[PDB]
Amino acid sequence: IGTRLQEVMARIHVATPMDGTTRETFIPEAVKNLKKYDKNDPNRRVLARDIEEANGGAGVFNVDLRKDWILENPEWKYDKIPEIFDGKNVYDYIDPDIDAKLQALEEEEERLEKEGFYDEDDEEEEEILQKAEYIREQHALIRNEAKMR
Amino acid sequence: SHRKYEAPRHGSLAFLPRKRAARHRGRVKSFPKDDPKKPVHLTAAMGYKAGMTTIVRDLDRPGAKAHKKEVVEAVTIIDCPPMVVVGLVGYIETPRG
Amino acid sequence: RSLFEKPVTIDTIFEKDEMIDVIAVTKGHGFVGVTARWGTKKLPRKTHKGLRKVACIGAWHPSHVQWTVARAGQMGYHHRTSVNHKIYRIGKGDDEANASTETDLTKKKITPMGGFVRYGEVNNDYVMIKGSVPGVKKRIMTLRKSLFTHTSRKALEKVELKWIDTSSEFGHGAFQTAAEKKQFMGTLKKDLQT
Amino acid sequence: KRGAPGGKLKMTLGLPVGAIMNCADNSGARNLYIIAVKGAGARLNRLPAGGVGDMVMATVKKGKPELRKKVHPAVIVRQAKPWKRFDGVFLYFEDNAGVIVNPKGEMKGSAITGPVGKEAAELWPRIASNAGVVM
Amino acid sequence: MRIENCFFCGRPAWPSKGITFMRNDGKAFRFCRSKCHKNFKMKRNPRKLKWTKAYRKNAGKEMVVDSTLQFAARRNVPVRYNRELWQKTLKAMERISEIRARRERVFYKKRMA
Amino acid sequence: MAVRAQFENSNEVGVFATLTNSYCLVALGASENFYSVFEAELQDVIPICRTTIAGTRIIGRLTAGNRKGLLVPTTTTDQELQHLRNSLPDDIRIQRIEERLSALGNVIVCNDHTALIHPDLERETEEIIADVLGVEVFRQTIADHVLVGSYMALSNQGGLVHPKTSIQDQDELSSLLGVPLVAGSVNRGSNVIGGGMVVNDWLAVTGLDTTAPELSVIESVFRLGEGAGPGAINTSMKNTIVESFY
Amino acid sequence: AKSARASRIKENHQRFKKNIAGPVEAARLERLSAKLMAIAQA
Amino acid sequence: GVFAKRTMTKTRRRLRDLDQIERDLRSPRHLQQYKETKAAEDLPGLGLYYCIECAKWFESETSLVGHRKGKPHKRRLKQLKEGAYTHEEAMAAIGYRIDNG
Ligand SMILES: [Zn+2]
Ligand SMILES: [Zn+2]
Repeated sequence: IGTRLQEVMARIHVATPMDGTTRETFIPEAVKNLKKYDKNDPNRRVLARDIEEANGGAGVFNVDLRKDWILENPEWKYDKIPEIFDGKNVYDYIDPDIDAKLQALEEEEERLEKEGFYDEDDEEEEEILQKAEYIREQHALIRNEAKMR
Repeated sequence: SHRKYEAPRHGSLAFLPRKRAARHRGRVKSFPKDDPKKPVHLTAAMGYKAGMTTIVRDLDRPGAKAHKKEVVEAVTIIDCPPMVVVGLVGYIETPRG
Repeated sequence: RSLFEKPVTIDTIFEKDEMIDVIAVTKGHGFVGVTARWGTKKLPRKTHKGLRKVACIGAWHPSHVQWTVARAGQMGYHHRTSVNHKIYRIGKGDDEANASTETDLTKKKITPMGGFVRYGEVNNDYVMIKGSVPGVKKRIMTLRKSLFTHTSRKALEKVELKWIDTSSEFGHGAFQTAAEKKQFMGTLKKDLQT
Repeated sequence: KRGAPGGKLKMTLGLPVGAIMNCADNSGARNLYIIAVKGAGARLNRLPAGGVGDMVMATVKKGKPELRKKVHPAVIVRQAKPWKRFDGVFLYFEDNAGVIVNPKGEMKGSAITGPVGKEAAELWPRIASNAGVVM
Repeated sequence: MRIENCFFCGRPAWPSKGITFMRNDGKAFRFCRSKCHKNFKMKRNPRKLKWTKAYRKNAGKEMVVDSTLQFAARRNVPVRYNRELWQKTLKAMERISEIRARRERVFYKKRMA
Repeated sequence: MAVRAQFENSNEVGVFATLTNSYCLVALGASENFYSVFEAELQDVIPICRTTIAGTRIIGRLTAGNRKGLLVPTTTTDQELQHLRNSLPDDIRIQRIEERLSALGNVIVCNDHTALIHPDLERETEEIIADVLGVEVFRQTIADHVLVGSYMALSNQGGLVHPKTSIQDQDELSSLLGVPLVAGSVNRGSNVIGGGMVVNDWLAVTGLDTTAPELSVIESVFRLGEGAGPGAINTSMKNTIVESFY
Repeated sequence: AKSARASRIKENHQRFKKNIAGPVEAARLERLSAKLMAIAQA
Repeated sequence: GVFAKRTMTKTRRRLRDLDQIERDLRSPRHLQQYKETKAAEDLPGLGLYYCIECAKWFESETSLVGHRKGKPHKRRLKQLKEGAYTHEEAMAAIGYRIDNG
């Protein structure tokens, strides 16, 4: 068998699983109930290209990306979603279980406040520190005199 | 004899002479053409250039590559305290202008 | 006559998303040779009598130097009218968050950290213009309505800002606000010293 | 149709005529020597130059001897000169590299080593189909 | 948009700031400034340069274990948008910032006892 | 149900689209024609999301998924991730992965039951694939190409591979996947199957240059339309295939 | 290429000015004139 | 002494990074890809004498052994013992983490 014939046998060969089994398919039920789209049909489904043509054509029509959002409340579909707050990313802090963690943080905070974690705290020491500062100033003046001389 | 390789001239002759401007404040050479059917409005204002900064814009330009995307652009900030109106000048048309 | 002795704010003359014209005198450069004044090609290295020049200002009749030949002289400080500049924002001076957007909720003003370099602080109403304009800092700028009806979609576009930079322009500023700088920095020695 | 692709935003061109760049494919060539850039205009004394996503005409200096005697179209996929994208990001790669194609943009080789730029991937769908990493 | 962080020094990297190096193994390196970029190109270790967050974390001068640092993360599993969740998240970030500032001041005083 | 289409006069449909049994993702363009092709075929049975990934339009090669999940690369922004999450229903799990080989549509090909991956993908990425997509994962190469998602198109019904795949390789891969496999081409002799077409259990969209014999091969192997089966390839259409591709 | 001074380009721009940009500029002018009239009558 | 020190920081003079060398030491596949990006006939000693830690080719086995006694090799060993700087260390330095569910 030549090379060209071998490639065409490879093209007509149909590989099958050796066990004879088949995988389960997942075709939704509305597919068979769908009516085929026909351009000549007066009752066809209105398409996004038809809407674009009705609203200025390509390069003028501005598509609404939030129209097909599925939210719990449809009144939220056109919100301005916050992203930056005081030098922080809001999306970095988005967490579905945020209330429990915030409550745990507040419980830890009041526990630390009871334990005195934030609690904040001698004239002889002040006098000896002032005298040491005076001595350092005198030493600096002596060194400046030596540098001048 | 002719120049062997063509090249356009350096600079535009439309901006001659390249001398210092006769005044520090810019001069409005032409105002918009007046339509009396429009309501009364002012055609100009003054400000002071303060500097430049950067913005991020959410672009809505259909047909462009950056459509529905964020673009970083340079901008100029002009400090604009309100003007005070203190006068009124009347102009007539003559065969000398 | 009704407007006599009265203050007119910038937003009663211009509006956000409008394209305007900017008139100003450009940055001065003093006396400048032909290479930087006109963009001519440099002559080869160690050309006798100089290389930042034009080799032949005249090779042909008339027995004169023509007005179209590049010559050294004053560069900059020229009157310029530049057109079609989009207004991105008209911020109000009484707004303490006039550099805030809908997606950036930081309450901040337009002035960068440490102030505008060689200008100061913007405490009044301000106009944000896309791009650059002919003036320099401190210079009086004249904003004018466009003389003709626009023909571009860019004049029709509405601007949606997400963020305005307010970091220092006196260096590589990485902080939009002083609170952000302190939060990243942490406690300093002088903080306990105070 | 000539080799210059449409819808390409302005970028810093890092590779003029005379540059030798790596070959990022497995066609057999090791390097590509740029002799012309598709879509280059006319200006006195100006070297034609291309950036990432541009089609150039190249000769092979190192590689299989069968590729040495021809001028191949190639697409620059990586450059080391920093350039800016529309999101404000200035960026660069650690080498200059391209892949040999035909005038229709289809690749001569079958695999790409290393990443490719977003510009090259978006302008050439076969390169996008043969890229493992897009940066 | 979002605030990145510098690979070398850890500072906030806002848009159009710094430069990104694309390495041929497929790794991107974002730098906030040319200082960090040039130190990287000179192959200086950030862990040894004392002005970087890498050095400070290695030396133990940054608050590392703390409950307030567990709230910010790179979320690779997205959450459906909810207005109330976003508003209470904003309130949470404000409260967390205040608590973190207080605990950081306590940490610094413990260092300088 | 195989439909010819173009995205801005390009025949590489799988470059610009990702089609599963539960959703469709299409690149955002300057017009609505490419979206309208998918909308005319799928009339709101599954959602179609206009998507951008990493600021690029090559979303079919940047993304990978099936009816259970969607995997997006690490350079996907938070806003693109949020748009995808808001567009798809909660039955579909979306995850952004930190895989070094970020062209997920090139390095992963999957039906609802199994996934073939690039052999150099990380073990963490393999575990995330097996979790989010809910499939068995195997490291394979098609015709010595490591980019399995760009050199193979896969459904639950069957699969179409690189035309230079050996018969023993087809048999081994068909036993591994559990579906019938055929070596064939799209787009007038192109071997980039995944870049050339998208497919699910009841629809295929190929490029406009796909010839009538290879369109018949695609319909047979993916069981699209009434009376479509892979046995027609070596029984009814054998003369047509031998005449066309000799 | 058709020049910026071409008759067809001028006619295209005149149609654009009359039908598209004109109403937008007119509505903006109405708003601005109302604000400045309020200042003038205050 | 560094050859042509003026242009040492150019991208066309770049050398292999320490984290890449760490991955080369941990995984032979990574090293194999890096060596595949080169040509064996153009390498010193036909590529037979290679120091992974310094990412360097040598003309002979005696040259490689003699290089191991020098301080540049010992500096590379000390740097590898200290550990290369990575994106994980960069994230941990600011206390940022990755949430994968
Ligand atoms: Zn830095
Ligand atoms: Zn060594």
